[PDB]
Amino acid sequence: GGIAIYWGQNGNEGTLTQTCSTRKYSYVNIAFLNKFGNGQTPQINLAGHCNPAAGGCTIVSNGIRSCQIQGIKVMLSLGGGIGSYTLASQADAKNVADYLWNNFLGGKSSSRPLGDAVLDGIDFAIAHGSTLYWDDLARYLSAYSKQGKKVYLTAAPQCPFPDRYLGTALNTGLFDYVWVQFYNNPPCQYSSGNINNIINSWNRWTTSINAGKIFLGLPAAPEAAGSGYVPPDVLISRILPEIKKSPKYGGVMLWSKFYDDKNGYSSSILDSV
Ligand SMILES: CC(=O)N[C@@H]1[C@@H](O)[C@H](O[C@@H]2O[C@H](CO)[C@@H](O[C@@H]3O[C@H](CO)[C@@H](O[C@@H]4O[C@H](CO)[C@@H](O)[C@H](O)[C@H]4NC(C)=O)[C@H](O)[C@H]3NC(C)=O)[C@H](O)[C@H]2NC(C)=O)[C@@H](CO)O[C@H]1O
Repeated sequence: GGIAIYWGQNGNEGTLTQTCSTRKYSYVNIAFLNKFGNGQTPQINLAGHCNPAAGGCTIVSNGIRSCQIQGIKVMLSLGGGIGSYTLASQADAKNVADYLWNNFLGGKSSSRPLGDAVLDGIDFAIAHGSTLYWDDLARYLSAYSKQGKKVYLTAAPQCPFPDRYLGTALNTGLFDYVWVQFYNNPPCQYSSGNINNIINSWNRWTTSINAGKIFLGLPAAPEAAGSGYVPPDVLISRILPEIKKSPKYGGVMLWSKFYDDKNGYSSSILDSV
């Protein structure tokens, strides 16, 4: 399979162009659009990379196009660990979908946060807030694909199945790629010497929801998460040999680019994914 990487939450992790030119990632999720819904003005946060206000982040279009020409699919990640992002109603879902279309997809806007580049899709990283209307948002976004260009739909649900926020949305069967987060969740993550919980969790995710492919989400380094880190050798010799048996196996997802560099994770596991 391939590796999906999250980019954008640390200005020292390099440009999007450099990130994709490493030839180690097949998918890149731009994190994050952490503010929207309930009447709020949508706002993107790319840490120290750029300031979105006044088109300060429109330069990212160069990276987006550079990645795409390399066959890499780039999605705008909604949510994240921090943010007042939410959906107050089904109408709110429609408004946000149209916003995303005109500002990040095939629509039109005089203030597209990341430039004129057309992202490949939208990533759902909803970890808190509203538990409703996310399935509506998925449906509305998906409906836009009928205009000519496919709007990819991906999701980063917590490993505890089913996911409290993305369960209904994933039940629609509209998602192409689902990278489950097997960390920051003791019941379904790796523990020194024990891979039972993560494997048992993987079996539940691959034998339920209907999506294109399912990925194994992990922290790129011990510092990347509070818990759940899996040493490269363990992943390679114990975990990958098992999860890769599933026909739905898509590969591995990593948080994040910054921590991948400091730990050299993808460089160690790439070929085994
Ligand atoms: C898919 C998913 O849900 N992923 C989870 C991760 O989100 C989570 O990692 C933590 O994510 C939050 C954002 O959600 C991130 O917060 C960011 O922190 C940086 C560093 O302090 C801030 O960057 C600074 O921004 C200011 C302006 O706002 C700049 O002036 C300054 O230069 C920036 N500094 C740097 C170093 O660039 C961001 O502003 C802030 N983002 C937001 C939206 O507020 C945390 O840092 C992430 N923590 C880690 C360890 O990466 C992860 C945690 O394990 O869990 C995933 O599931």
